[PDB]
Amino acid sequence: KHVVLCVSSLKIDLLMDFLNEFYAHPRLQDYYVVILCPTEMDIQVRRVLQIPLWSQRVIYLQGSALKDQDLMRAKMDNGEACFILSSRNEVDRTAADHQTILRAWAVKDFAPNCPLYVQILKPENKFHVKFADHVVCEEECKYAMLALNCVCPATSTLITLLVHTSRGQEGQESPEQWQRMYGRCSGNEVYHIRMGDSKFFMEYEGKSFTYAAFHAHKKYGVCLIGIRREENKSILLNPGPRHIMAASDTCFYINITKEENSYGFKNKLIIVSAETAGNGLYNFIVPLRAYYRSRKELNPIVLLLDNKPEHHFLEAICCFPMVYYMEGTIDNLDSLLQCGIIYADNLVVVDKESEEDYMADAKTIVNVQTMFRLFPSLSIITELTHPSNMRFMQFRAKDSYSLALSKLEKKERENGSNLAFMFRLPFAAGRVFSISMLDTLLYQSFVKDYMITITRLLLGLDTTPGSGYLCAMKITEDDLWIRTYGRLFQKLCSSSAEIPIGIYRTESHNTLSYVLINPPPDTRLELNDIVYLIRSDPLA
Amino acid sequence: SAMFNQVLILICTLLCLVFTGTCGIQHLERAGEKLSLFKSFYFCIVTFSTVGYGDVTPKIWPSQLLVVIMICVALVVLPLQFEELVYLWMERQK
Repeated sequence: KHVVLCVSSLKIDLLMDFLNEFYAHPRLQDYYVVILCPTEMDIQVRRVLQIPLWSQRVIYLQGSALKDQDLMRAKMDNGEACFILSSRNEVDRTAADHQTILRAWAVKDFAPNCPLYVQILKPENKFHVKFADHVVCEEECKYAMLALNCVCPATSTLITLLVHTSRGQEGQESPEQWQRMYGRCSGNEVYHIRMGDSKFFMEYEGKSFTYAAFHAHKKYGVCLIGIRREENKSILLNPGPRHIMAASDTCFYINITKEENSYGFKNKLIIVSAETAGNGLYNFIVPLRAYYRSRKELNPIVLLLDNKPEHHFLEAICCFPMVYYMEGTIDNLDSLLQCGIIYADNLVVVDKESEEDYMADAKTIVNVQTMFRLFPSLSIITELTHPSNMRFMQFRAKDSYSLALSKLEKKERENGSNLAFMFRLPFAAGRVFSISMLDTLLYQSFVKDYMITITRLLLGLDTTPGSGYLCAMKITEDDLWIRTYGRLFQKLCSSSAEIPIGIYRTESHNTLSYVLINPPPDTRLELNDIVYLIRSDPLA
Repeated sequence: SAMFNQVLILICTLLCLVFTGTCGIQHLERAGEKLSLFKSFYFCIVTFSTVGYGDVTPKIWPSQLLVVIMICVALVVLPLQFEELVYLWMERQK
């Protein structure tokens, strides 16, 4: 029962969250977790192997992936799972790639049976391991998520909390009202039922895709997403109202628990900064002006980099309408003013710098913070690495909520630790997001094969012809013709085909924020609020 | 497995010494004052354990020396192997 994991440089982080994440599964816990690394253990991490619980469930060994001897040493053939991982923080982005993909070969070579899981930084290199079971592609998803953050707010936090397992352990703390409800719906998760019948499957065999998600909210509060035909094993998002269900067809759905167990311009502008251009941003821009998107509401976008745009970028981006070049980092008031940050709306920054660990995320925290104070009417987004530092973001001399959050997060991390990082103000605002937070996706994938593919289709990225786009709709005074969320759901999908998932809320102390995923459909709605719906009409 | 190897060497040596001790006391005291083998085992393991009760000991010119010689050799030989065992424990840690 030996599980394999390989990495170039371990750190408390990657390990920890893996571990804490990995044994979160009741089903598969007992395994020997195998660690392969060239360099010695640090004085910190080597301390977490000595703890009474993780001692004999974790095997650590010194060695590489290339030599055949040390592969033997791990008992690969016997081993039930093989994981390769990439270091995040490094001097060279382009080299790390080589390291990984290489490892992939050697492992595949050695034992071409076992599943194979791996991470890849640059999109360009995706092409090389297409042969592997499952592959998580960093940049494409990074830029994608953050990109969709410019249509609806807090795109990020939504997805993250989806892919994180919890019991609703965190909703019972009863400090307050919102948070009570906020955390409650955290444990919320996506699940797999297809086969036979169960509490939810039979209800409608013969009616459409739509009528299913209606009366699923009535009995249980489950809301399905998409049906894989048994034919091509292609996944669909929100099949149109024309599609039908069978007795054997795939149901993907969300619930809190598994079914079995219970030059001047016009519109708002957006400004992006990054270290270097790459095949990365080509995909940043895809979701912005797509097909489904209108030519009225487009958001012309300005690119601000440190280094001059490279040649390929030019041939790559000249297709689209509406973008330009401006240069300089985010330091100078002036370098930002030339662009019209004032006229503009949302701020996008993705940066980094090549001793202590969490620290290396500093260079950005700072540049940003200033902006919080320069423009109180302004909204911004950000990317760190270490999912510890989050709350260190937008902080005020005196806040009762913002400071009193500390005690609440500790009070979670001490009972049991999965998500310590939810409650924090800016995080729930979507103003914050991180890299290794989606990394969880990979670990969890081992138990769920529909977990990765589902994601891309949500964003942008992969479209097999039947599919749908994730869109949002503000709530206003004529929608208040509707009382609540359930009364909404049933008058919503009786006109067009759209399914809701979560919601969004705001109160005062500018102002605060929320995301509630699949709330019981009894819950009310204010004036300023937002909901995440899926709309598919590319194809009739 | 080096740990294993020296564990073996320790055991081997101990066994050897015990054997030499039995065989040592066997032919000598069997003359002047007769002693059973178990008495020998006792003495040997009483010598290498550094206990030294003294119920029965050599009273004869050569008999003491022989025991003594074996001990002196042993006392040098003893740590050589403990020293060895230590060396590996250091390797295992590394």
